[PDB]
Amino acid sequence: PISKMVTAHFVLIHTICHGAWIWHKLKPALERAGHKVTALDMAASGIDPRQIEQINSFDEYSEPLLTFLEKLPQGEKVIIVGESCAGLNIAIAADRYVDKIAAGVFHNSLLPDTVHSPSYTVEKLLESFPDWRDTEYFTFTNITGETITTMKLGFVLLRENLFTKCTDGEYELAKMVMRKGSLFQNVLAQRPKFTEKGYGSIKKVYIWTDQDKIFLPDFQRWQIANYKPDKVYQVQGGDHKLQLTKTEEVAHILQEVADAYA
Amino acid sequence: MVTAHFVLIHTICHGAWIWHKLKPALERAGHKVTALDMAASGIDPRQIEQINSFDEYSEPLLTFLEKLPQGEKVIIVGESCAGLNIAIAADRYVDKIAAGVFHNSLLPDTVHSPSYTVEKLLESFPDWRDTEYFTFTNITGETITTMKLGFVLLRENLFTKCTDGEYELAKMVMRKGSLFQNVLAQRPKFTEKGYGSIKKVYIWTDQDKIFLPDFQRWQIANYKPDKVYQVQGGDHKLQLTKTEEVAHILQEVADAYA
Amino acid sequence: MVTAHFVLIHTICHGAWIWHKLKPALERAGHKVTALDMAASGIDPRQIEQINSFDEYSEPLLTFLEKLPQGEKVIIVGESCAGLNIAIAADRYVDKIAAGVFHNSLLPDTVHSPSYTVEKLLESFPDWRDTEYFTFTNITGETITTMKLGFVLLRENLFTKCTDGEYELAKMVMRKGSLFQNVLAQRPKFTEKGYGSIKKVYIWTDQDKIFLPDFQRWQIANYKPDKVYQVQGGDHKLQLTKTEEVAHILQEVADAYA
Amino acid sequence: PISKMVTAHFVLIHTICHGAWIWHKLKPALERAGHKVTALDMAASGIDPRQIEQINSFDEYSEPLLTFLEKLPQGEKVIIVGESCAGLNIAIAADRYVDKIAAGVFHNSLLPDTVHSPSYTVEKLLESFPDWRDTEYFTFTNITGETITTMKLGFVLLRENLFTKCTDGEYELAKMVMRKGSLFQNVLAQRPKFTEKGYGSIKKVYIWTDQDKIFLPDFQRWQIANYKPDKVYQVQGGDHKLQLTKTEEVAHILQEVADAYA
Repeated sequence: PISKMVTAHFVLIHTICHGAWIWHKLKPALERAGHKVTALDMAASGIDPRQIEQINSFDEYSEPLLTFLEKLPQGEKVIIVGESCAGLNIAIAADRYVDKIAAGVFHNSLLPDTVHSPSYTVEKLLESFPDWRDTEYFTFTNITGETITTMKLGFVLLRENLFTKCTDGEYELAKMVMRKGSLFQNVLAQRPKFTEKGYGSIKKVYIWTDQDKIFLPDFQRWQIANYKPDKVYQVQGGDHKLQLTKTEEVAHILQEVADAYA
Repeated sequence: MVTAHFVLIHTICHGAWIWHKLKPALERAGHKVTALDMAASGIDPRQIEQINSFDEYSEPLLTFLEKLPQGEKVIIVGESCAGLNIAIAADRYVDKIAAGVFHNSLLPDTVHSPSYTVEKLLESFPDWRDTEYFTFTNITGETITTMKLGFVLLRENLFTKCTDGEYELAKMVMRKGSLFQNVLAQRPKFTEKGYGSIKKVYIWTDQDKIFLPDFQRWQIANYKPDKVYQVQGGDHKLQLTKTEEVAHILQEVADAYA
Repeated sequence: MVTAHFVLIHTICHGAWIWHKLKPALERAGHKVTALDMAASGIDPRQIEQINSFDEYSEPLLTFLEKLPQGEKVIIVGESCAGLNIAIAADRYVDKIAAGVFHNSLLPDTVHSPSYTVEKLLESFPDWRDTEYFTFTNITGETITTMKLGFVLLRENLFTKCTDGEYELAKMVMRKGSLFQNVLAQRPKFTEKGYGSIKKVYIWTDQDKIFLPDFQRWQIANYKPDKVYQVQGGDHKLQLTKTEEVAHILQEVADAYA
Repeated sequence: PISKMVTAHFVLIHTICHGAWIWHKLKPALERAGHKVTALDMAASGIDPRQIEQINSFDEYSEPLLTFLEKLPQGEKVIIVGESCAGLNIAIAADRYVDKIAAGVFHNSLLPDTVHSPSYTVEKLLESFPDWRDTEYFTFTNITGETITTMKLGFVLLRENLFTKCTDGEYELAKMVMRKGSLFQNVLAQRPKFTEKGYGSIKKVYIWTDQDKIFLPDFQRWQIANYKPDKVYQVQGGDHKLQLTKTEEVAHILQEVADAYA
C-alpha cells in the first residue's frame, strides 16, 4: 500500500564474561544495510580496563551503556540489542533513558519484568540450567559487604552449550578473550524492581532459537509467557550465539525491528 | 609428520586473538598450540604504563618457557614486532627452543643493537597515518612512547585483505602498545650463543602493506635466515588471509626441527 | 587484660614501618599485631599510578580481612588519612571488626560524602609547604593528584618532636601517595550498618602540627566517637613520640571491645 | 705536633635485601660531626621501584652507586662505606671511578681482592656460614640465560644472626622493609677480576666485631689475612649491624678515616 524501510542506530550489548567482540560479524552485516552500530564493552568485559572485583552491582557493570546513552544527542534514539544476561542491562538503561530507546531486542536473552525482583529471571535461568559444567566460581566482598560470586566459564560449557554450532575460529576466539563475570544475583535480589514508566514502556522484541543449549526452550518459552514481548522471532537452527551462527538472519530480523520502531 | 608444540606470539597492541584461525588449523594436524597474551595486550590485566621495557613486555612468554617441562622444546612463531620477543626469549632459553619463525616480522641480529630493525622499519614506513601517540615516564625515568593504532592504518595497512569480521574484531580488542625503542637502543645486543644459535625461518608476502617488500628483503639480506618462505598474495596478517598456507609451512618447520 | 589482634594502618606515602616501635610495645603485652603496607606504600611492589581509588589503595587491608579466620575480630588502628581505610574496611567487614581506633586521623562520617573530612583538613591546613604534586589519569579517565611530601613539612609538621633517627628513616622510605579526593567526592557515603555501627576510639594530641587542634576538635564535634583519649605533648606521630601511651590506650580499647 | 680534623662526604651502601634505611642512625650521627652523607638504595632494595627479577648482575644491581659517582663534581671525592655484601659494590665502583674515591670502608663486609674471581669471598662466606636457617630461596633466568638465586632472609636468621643485639624497634623495622636479594654468585664467577689500577689502588679500612653472628671471626680474619687492609678497626661487642648497635663508635672511627684519607 505504502512500504517503509528505516535505518537505525543499534547499540549491541554482550553478556557477562564476554565483550563487544561477540558482535564482530553482526556489526558489519548491519552496517552493510546502512545502519549505524555501536558495540560496547561493559565494565570488566572485553578490553575494558577494570577488573570484576572492583565492580559492585549489575548497575555499575552497566556504566558504559548508561554513559553512552547520557551522551546521545537530543532526539536521537537507539535500538539496544542484548544477548543472554544483557536483558538486565536493557532494563537498567530503560529506567534511566526511556526517552532514548526506540526498542529493546532480547537475543537468547533474559527478559526481565517489572512485577518481580530484578533477580527473578536469573533464579529461573538457574532452575532451568543449574549445572554450568566445568565453570569455576570465586567470590569477593563488595563495597557494602555483599558476597559476590564471579565465574570463569568452562571451556566444555563454552564448546557444547554456548558455542555449539560455531566455527572453530569462533570458539577459539572465545577462549582467547573470555573473562570473568558475575550475575550479581544477590545484589539484584536487593534491587528496586524495574519501573513501569521506564523499562515497562519500551517496545520489546524477543529473538531466540529452540536449538539453544544453555537458555533452553523451556526457559525461553517460560520467559515469553511470563512477560509477553511485542514481537517474538524464532530462528530455526543455529545455537546460543545466533549473531555468529545465524548473522544474516539476525540482521534481517533487526531490519524489521528498525522498520517497525526506529 | 612431526607434531610439534608451537608458541604463537602476537605483535604490540594485539593479543593472542590474532591467532584464533591459525591455532585450530594447526591443532587439526595434531600439533599442540599455546597462544599467549604479552603484558598489557589482549586480555592481560596490566596496563602499558606499568611495563618498563620490551623484556618486561615479554614476561608471559618467558614465564611460560620458564615452566616448560624439562626436555620439551617449542617452535615460537612471532608476527611483526614479535621477532624481538623471539630474540629476548632465545637468549634466556636457547635450550627450550626448536626454532624461531618470523611471520612478516622484525628479524633482529647480534651485530647491531636490539633497536636496529625498529629503526629500519620506521625508516621504510615513517608515517603510521592516523595512529595516536602518548608518553609516560617509566620507573627508571625513561620516557616511553605508546601508541593507539589508527583504524585507517588497521584497515589499509595491517588488515588489508582481511574479512570485514576480522577487521571489526581487530577494532573491538586492539590495545595500546609500545616499541620501547629507546630502551632497546640501550639494551645489550642479542647473544650469539642464545639467539644467534637458534634455527630461523622467515615467512612473508610481498603484498604486506606495512612491512614493505624492500624492508623485508633488506632484513633477509642483513641477517640470513635458515629458510625463507614467501606466500603469494594475502596481506600483513597472513595467519588470517593465508591461514592454511602458514599452517603448511609450520608443518615443514616441525618436520625440519622438533 | 584482654589480649587482642590489632591491624595497624599507616597513612598515604608512609608504610608499615611507622609502626616499628608500636608493634613490639603491643606484643610485649601479649597482643597479636599485623602491620600492613597499603598499595604502592612501604615496600609494596605497585606504583601509585596503577592505583585508581582509595578503595583500591585499601586492598591489602581488605584482603587481610577477607582471609581472617571465621569468628576472629580485630581492632584496626589508623593514623592520619588511614581513617578512610577504616571506614572502607568497616563497610565491607563490619562483622570482623571489634573497633576502629583513629590516631591523629581523619574521622569520616555517614552523613556527608567520603571526601568531606579531606576537604575540611585542606581547609585547616592548606599549604603543605615543600610537598610536590603530580597527576596521572586513572583507568576510567579521572585525573589523580599524587604528592611527594616535602622534607621540611616532614621535619616540622609530621615528625615534629621525633628523634633524628626516626626523621631520617622517614626520608629513607617515604613514597608518593594520593588522597584520590575527587574519586572520594564521587563515592557513595559510608553506610550506617557498616562503618556507622563500628565502635570508634579517637586518640590525638593538641601538639599535632599538621592535624591542628581546631580541626581535630571539629572532627570530634562533627561525628562523636565512643571514646576520645588526648595524649599530652608528642607530635603527629604519637606511635613514635608517645609509644607507651598509645600502647596503654590500646590495652584499654582491647579491654573495652575484644 | 700538627693535628688534623677533616670533614668528608660519606656514601653509605647497604647489603643485599636491605636498603638505605639501615643507615638511619649512622647518617644523623655523621651529620652531627659536620660530614655530608649520602645513603643510596641499590637496584630492587629499600624503596627502589625495580624488582630483583629485572636485575641481571651485581654490576647492574650497583647502578645507583655508579650513577651517583658519575654525577659527582670535578675533584669531589667520597668515602664509600659498605656493610656485608656491599664490599662488592665498592669494588665495582672503584674499577669505574677510582678518581672519586678517597677510601673504601668495609663494615663487617666482604673484602674482594684482584687476584681471585669476584665471587671468591662469597664462596668463602658460604663455606664459613652455609646454613641461612629459615631463609627461602627462589630463582629466575636472567637476560643471557643464567639461573639467578634470590632469597627472602628468614626472620630467625634476622633476629639471631644479623640483628642479634639490636633493639626491638630495629629488628621490627627490618622485618617491615626487608626485600629479596641476590648474591648473583654465578654471574660474579663469570666476571672479570677487579683491577689493580682501580679497585686495587683504593685505600681500604676494615671495621668489624668478633661478636658478629653471620660474618664469623674465622671468616673475617681470613679476609683480613687474604687481602691486607690499610687499617683494621675491631669494635668490641655489638653485632653484625654495628651501625645500629655501635653507631657512635662507628662514627668516631669514620672520623679517623676522614682525617687520614679525605
